[PDB]
Amino acid sequence: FSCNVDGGSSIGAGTTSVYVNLDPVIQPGQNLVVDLSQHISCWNDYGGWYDTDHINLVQGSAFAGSLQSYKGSLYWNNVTYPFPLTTNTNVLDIGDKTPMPLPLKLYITPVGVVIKAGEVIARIHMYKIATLGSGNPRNFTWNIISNNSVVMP
Ligand SMILES: CC(=O)N[C@H]1[C@H](Oc2ccccc2-c2cccc(C(=O)O)c2)O[C@H](CO)[C@H](O)[C@@H]1O
Repeated sequence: FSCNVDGGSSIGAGTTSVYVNLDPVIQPGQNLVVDLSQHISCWNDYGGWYDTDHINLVQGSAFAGSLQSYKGSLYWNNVTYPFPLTTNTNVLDIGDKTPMPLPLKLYITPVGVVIKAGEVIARIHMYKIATLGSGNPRNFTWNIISNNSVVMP
């Protein structure tokens, strides 16, 4: 099982930065939408649904400290959860070689410069396990980072 960000190099595990464009100006209590399907894609390294991969997002995934007061929601594979995640999400199953954009969207409600360019706004923990043998479990963390400043007069 592997993933990439913006069509980049393969990722087997670990923490990866995910840069996203945010609305440069928002008024309280305006809502920000972050479509991560436009950045993160994953695939089965064998294909043919031989050793199918099973992916879910993990309890504890949340906004990044400085934004710990923010309210939000996390859409994942046909279900919309409250964010930060208080439970593990449903399982998405991957068995094709062709990259699958993650069906993943983050809805943010903030509670001058609100968010800094280069600032981690959220950390999404993703868990993988396959079908054959032990399934070779692996952990991914997607550090969502803003490409631009977000202000709020
Ligand atoms: C061990 C291991 O991950 N098995 C995976 C297997 O991983 C690979 C298969 C072929 C080439 C490379 C990898 C690969 C990718 C990333 C990390 C590692 C690693 O060493 O941990 C291996 O892929 C299968 C279907 O995708 C299952 O996920 C199975 O559990």
